[PDB]
Amino acid sequence: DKVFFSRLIQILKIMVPRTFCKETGYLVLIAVMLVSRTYCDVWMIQNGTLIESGIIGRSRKDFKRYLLNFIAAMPLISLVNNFLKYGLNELKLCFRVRLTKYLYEEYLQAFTYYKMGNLDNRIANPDQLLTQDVEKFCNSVVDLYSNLSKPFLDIVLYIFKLTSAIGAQGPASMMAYLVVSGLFLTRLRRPIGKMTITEQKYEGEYRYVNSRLITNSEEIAFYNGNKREKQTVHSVFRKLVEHLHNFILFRFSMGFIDSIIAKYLATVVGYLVVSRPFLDLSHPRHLKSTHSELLEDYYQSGRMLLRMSQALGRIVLAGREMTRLAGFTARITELMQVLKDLNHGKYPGAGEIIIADNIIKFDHVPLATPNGDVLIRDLNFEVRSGANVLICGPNGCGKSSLFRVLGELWPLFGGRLTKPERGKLFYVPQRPYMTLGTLRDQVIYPDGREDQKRKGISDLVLKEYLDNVQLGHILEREGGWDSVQDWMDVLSGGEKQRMAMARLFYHKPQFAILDECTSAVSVDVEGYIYSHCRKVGITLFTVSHRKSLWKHHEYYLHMDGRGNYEF
Amino acid sequence: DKVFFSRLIQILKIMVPRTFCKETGYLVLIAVMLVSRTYCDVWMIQNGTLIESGIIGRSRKDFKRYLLNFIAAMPLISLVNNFLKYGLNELKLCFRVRLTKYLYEEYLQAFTYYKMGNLDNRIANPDQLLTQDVEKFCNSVVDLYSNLSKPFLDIVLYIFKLTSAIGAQGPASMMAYLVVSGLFLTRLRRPIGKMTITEQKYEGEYRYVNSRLITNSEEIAFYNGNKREKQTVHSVFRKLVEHLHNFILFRFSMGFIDSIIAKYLATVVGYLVVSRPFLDLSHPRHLKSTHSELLEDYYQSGRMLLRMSQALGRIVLAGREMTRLAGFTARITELMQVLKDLNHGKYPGAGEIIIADNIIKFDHVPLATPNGDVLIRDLNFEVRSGANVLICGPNGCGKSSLFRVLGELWPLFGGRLTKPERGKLFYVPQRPYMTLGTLRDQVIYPDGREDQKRKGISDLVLKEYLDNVQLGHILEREGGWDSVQDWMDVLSGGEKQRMAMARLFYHKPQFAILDECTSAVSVDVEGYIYSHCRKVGITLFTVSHRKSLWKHHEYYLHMDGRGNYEF
Ligand SMILES: CC(C)CCC[C@@H](C)CCC[C@@H](C)CCC[C@@H](C)CC(=O)SCCNC(=O)CCNC(=O)[C@H](O)C(C)(C)COP(=O)(O)OP(=O)(O)OC[C@H]1O[C@@H](n2cnc3c(N)ncnc32)[C@@H](O)[C@H]1OP(=O)(O)O
Ligand SMILES: CC(C)CCC[C@@H](C)CCC[C@@H](C)CCC[C@@H](C)CC(=O)SCCNC(=O)CCNC(=O)[C@H](O)C(C)(C)COP(=O)(O)OP(=O)(O)OC[C@H]1O[C@@H](n2cnc3c(N)ncnc32)[C@@H](O)[C@H]1OP(=O)(O)O
Repeated sequence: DKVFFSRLIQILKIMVPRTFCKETGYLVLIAVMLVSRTYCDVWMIQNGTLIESGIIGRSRKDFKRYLLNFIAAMPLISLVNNFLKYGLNELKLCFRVRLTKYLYEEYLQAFTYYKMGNLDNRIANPDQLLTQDVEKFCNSVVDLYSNLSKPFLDIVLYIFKLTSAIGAQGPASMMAYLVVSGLFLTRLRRPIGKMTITEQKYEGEYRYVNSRLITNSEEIAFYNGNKREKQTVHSVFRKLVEHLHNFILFRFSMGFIDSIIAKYLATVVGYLVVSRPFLDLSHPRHLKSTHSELLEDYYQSGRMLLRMSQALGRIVLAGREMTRLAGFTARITELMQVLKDLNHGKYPGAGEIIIADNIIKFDHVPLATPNGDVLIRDLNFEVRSGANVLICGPNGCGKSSLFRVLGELWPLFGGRLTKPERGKLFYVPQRPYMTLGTLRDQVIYPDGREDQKRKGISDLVLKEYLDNVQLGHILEREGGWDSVQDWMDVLSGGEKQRMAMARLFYHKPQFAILDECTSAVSVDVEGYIYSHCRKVGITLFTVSHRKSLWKHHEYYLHMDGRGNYEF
Repeated sequence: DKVFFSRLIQILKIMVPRTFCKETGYLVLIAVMLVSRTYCDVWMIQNGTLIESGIIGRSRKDFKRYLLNFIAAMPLISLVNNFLKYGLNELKLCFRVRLTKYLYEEYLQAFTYYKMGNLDNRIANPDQLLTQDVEKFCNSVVDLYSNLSKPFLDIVLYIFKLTSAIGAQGPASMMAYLVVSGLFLTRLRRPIGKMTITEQKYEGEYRYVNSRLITNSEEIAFYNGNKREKQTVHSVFRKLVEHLHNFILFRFSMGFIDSIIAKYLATVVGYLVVSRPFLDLSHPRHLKSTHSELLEDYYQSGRMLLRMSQALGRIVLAGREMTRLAGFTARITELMQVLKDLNHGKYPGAGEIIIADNIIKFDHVPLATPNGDVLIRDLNFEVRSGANVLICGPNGCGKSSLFRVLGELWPLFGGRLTKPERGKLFYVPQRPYMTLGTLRDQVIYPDGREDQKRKGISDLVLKEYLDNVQLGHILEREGGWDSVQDWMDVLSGGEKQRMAMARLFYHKPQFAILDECTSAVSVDVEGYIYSHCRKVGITLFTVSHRKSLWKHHEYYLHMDGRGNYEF
């Protein structure tokens, strides 16, 4: 994985912006507590064998002297190991916040929550990539920082310490054995992941014959069915997935061999290397004039060799985890590339859109879907603020395609388009959109709260806007202007359309779409809404099947879904 | 959980039927290798400290004497340790097979795969209750057998051995400290699972505001959208789920306290109790007149106290796992009771069904849906073998209720019914049912090839049956009478209906239902099928919307869907 490091650097520069920040501060703090954690671990090794030497030296003075050193130093030892884990966890959180604040300026920039989900197919689940995969990526880049550099400082320190303690060949025949036996064991157990997938395949298709029996049992039951679908499930279970007995038999024999040359013969090698200074009376540098320092020197060397040996089991596992980290940075870099692709207008684009006021002419503009299939050839019409348009047709596949192009939600396949910008086009579907929040932020949704007051507005004006739609009892009944509850369930039917009309009245757009929305609204207040929009100047694009709504539309556009149209 | 043991006993008698079987044999073998594993663990404790005493006694004779004992005994130690794991795994598999061969005799008895699915509501997913929860239950009843009795034999053995080695108060002040400090730690860390759910709630609703943004982005993008839905997700993240920082701060302080009184102060207590025979120079029974055998006695007592202390951490965890085992035996006993309930008929039954030949009369019998509704007040008609019946109506909700009652798939809501038993009623839906297996078994499905010969039939006759349906080229195209690949994909169209008609011809039932099946079959083939059925005498209950198919039905039944019928 050569490009994995190159891709990981780009993400790292996002999560470590400058050289003076808390993330840089935590990185130094963890590195300081990684070094000081190894010293505390060695100090326990040296002090621990001095409590034990004083116990069996039968001196109460030596036992008290070295037990009190342990008691005095354990508040500091516990501080080091536990403030290192605090620094790791805080770095995981700081990394996640740094990435999220970068993956959400690109995501929610112009229309990218929409284009990346319902206009391209690069990412199947956008949501799972911005909340779930971001958390696991950050939890693995500092996990690899710790799990790789923690059992590496002591590897260097124990090799440096076991040398000049059991000789240079001491922690080298242990390295040779742990590596040679590790490679041989891994090669020997090759058919473990080979028959793990076979078990998973047999498990996966044992649930299939069960699910196929249930979601299809209607026909199996009329004619008897059982005793034939019973032997189908039985054969998949009794015959197919009972290699577990062959899998269990292999794991027993493999376990019998890997528990000898990696668990008991590894210690036999450990005894041999450590015992060289002791079973050699002509050893000048080390023990030659020692009486009970032989005891402390052995268990210091014996405990160091055990920690040096078991640090490889954690540096090997850390390298294995790097493959998972390589998988995560692939999806993050894929998501980052996709977000940067759509932010420039990529996923088409030949046509030009020029922002104009009260001009919506579609002069020589096709109606191609984002794939490219043109369904309307020669759209050419203009309407002005003051004349309504009724859209007619059997709603096949083109009714909900002119609006998407109109709102710039879909690409323009050539031609010149004039229309107001995003803030003036309004679309009201059959079920209106209710916002997660209070009752006040359902009338003023696309506007915020702080910038709502600067428009010279008041809650009384919000009430009278909401009163014009024949809805004044909900405000008092629900709990007030700041009552927070789910408005998709606590509201059902006409009141949603009434609140949508109230929002439209409050915002006062230039053009509005009423696609099969006014279906549970009284006809008198419907005419009132039409008159209000006409007198204030809210042009409406009415889509309806009711024949009585044909008196407030100066123009009329019809789509057949076959290729032609009349205006 | 008093009844949990009572329920677990009933399941155990299923998986341990008699006192002479493999499960009894494995249970004794595991118990034998559980006792002999503790002896091998103690023998390593005693032998291990004799290699170390020989090393630092600087005698090569003692090092070789006790290293060769370790080398000679390590094939047997590994054999004992890995034959226990083999016995556990084999018991897990033998338990799963014993339960499955009991949960599938009750499941596939008469219509219970069908009744439990869409006639009861006790189990929502019966599929993941006979393959997935059965495996995890058996994997936990013997995991509890090992994980509870393994760190209990050594608990008794180490207490018996540490006593008379460091005195009776030795492994009692350690029991007192571990139990008392364990309770204090658990009580102190009460607000860990209390704020774990708060994090999960905040995590779960951070994914909600993301998913609600995606599955609803169509209307959001038509407004300006962002800067209002951007601050909704931001507030759920930046404000709400940063209790992690308060969760991280608590875990640092809580960890700082539990790493002192349970990790470093536990050893300080361990030093104090073990050291009593040594610093007491007047200890008469123990090492009063000994050489430096205090070395071997200390580390034998020191290693035993560490294994005795750490055997409690596994007996505590074993008890915690019992709660999960209590959950599993609830679903297994719930499934077992539902299986036994339906085998007699429960979920109704007022009417009586008496088997007969060629008569399907419905004198004074309603067609009630097995819920609290009735769609036909009283059906009353009879047909004779040889007279086809056409069923009319726009198949709303009553057409697919006469057939279910006819096949005994639904209960009889009073009245007297005469009809042939399960093997003679036939129902062919719009898409026929194809069976996992060869091409031969798609013609003879509810029969087996083993019982296919007892009818005096041959593959030539099967081909002849396949010839009458105007479909004979598929046999030699797919690979013969043994082509295995699934037939819901290779066949797409009228071939499935042709094979269903071939199966109908082969089985020669008394009555058959042709509910909207013949929709991709040429009219000549329809006439041939009807003529062949009339000649042989297979009465047909035809459901069709074609007016031309009205000349070969002596009778005619009409379900208007209002509550009455026309026969
Ligand atoms: C500073 C400079 C001067 C020099 C700097 C140079 C440095 C940086 C070099 C850096 C090298 C690294 C970076 C290179 C890595 C490349 C490699 C990763 C790639 C592969 O392709 S490689 C694939 C498999 N590679 C394995 O590496 C798995 C095996 N990894 C294991 O870690 C063990 O195999 C296991 C833990 C499973 C062993 O089993 P454990 O029992 O679990 O550990 P152990 O058996 O090895 O112990 C050892 C022994 O110490 C002795 N000992 C203990 N206590 C004693 C006592 N009281 N008295 C006397 N002796 C004692 C024994 O008695 C015995 O102790 P026990 O542990 O058995 O009790
Ligand atoms: C046979 C008859 C005569 C009598 C039969 C009677 C029997 C059956 C009675 C049966 C009792 C049972 C059934 C009742 C259970 C009821 C209970 C479950 C209900 C609760 O409501 S209870 C809720 C929490 N209950 C805990 O129980 C958690 C804490 N459970 C732990 O298990 C550990 O706490 C942990 C694993 C965290 C170990 O803690 P750790 O600190 O991580 O290890 P450790 O330190 O404790 O080991 C101990 C020390 O031995 C000394 N020792 C070691 N090496 C030495 C050396 N070389 N020299 C000298 N001394 C040494 C130390 O120095 C040191 O070990 P080292 O740290 O030195 O290595």
